[PDB]
Amino acid sequence: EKLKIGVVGTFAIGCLFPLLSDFKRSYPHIDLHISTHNNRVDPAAEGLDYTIRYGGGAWHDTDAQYLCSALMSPLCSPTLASQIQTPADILKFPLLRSYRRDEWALWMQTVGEAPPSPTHNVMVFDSSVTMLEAAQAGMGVAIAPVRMFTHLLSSERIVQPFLTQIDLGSYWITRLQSRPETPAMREFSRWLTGVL
Amino acid sequence: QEKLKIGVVGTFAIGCLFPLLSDFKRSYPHIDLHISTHNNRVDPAAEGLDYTIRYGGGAWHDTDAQYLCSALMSPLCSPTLASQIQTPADILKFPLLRSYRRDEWALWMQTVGEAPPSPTHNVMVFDSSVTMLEAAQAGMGVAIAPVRMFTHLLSSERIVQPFLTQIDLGSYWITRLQSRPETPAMREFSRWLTGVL
Repeated sequence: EKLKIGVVGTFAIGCLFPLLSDFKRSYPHIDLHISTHNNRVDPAAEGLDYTIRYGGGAWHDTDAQYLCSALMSPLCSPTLASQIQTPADILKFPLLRSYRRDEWALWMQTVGEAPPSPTHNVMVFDSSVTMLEAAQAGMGVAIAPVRMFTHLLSSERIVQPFLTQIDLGSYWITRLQSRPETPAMREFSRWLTGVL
Repeated sequence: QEKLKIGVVGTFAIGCLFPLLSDFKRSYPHIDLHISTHNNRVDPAAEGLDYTIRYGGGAWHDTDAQYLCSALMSPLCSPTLASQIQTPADILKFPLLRSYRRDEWALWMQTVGEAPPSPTHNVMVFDSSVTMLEAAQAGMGVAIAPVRMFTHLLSSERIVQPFLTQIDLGSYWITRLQSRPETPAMREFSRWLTGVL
């Protein structure tokens, strides 16, 4: 039984991979082919059964099932965190963002500050995993889904300076419309939505 | 005042470029550098990039590619799996982590004089060596990746290189579309970078 799943790398690392030994013992008859992507994925061209991705749940020709929330907050190194006492202090440093719209402007507005200047030093990332590597090394303040990075928080490599969160999308497991479903697919789906 | 947009494959960004970035900013305060990362599949024309830093053989369609540095690849794994690996064949006690590119474990095993891995061997595919190496730190399997790009993980002992044997399946290049003008800010950057490397 062959199940091929493309997984946004953040989710693979922060959520799924720790859980795959559970899906091993509980369904030892399914041969899981896992590939990662940077949330830009052509499931048809890649021959994926399922796709795990980040966003709002509205993809053309695609049936999406919600998996879990992806609430974002500033994350930074302990070195930078020690110089950050209020949200405006974040603007002492470069901002790290994704290719998606509005992340820093929405977060700043949400906690009652003005958006950053349009010419603030920013670096754009295709993957939150790379973003948080940059942040660990002090390249700037990241904004990403806190729940995918608890291994850095608990190990103290990253700090979350503020409680406020924003919600610019969630994690979805999705299937192309024209894509036949299967029993291994249902069993994974069921198992994963289950644990979350 | 002079603007420069560069897209960088993530591995290179983390393992090489970003640690040097402060030096470029100091030295060339008059250049406004806009950095983005990619996972080595990138459309420079669509993203409006001046330069693309990427991994490969140096020959992309209608592209001028300058050599940056070598990217010799060797198995990398957590300290825990390393403790169970004394010979290359021990690697196959564990799942293999690979990229979308062809033949990395086939070539490396050939090179150390071992048989190819089973075609049914447990393998996970990664779009990024950064993501690959996160997975290896967590013991998902054994990575193979450009060793010189993970000096931070090696020296901090989060990752181990059990064997010195290393293979060339491409290098890092800084590339420019032939149709893209080269500006003064571009010349200064690629000269600064090829220099520091």
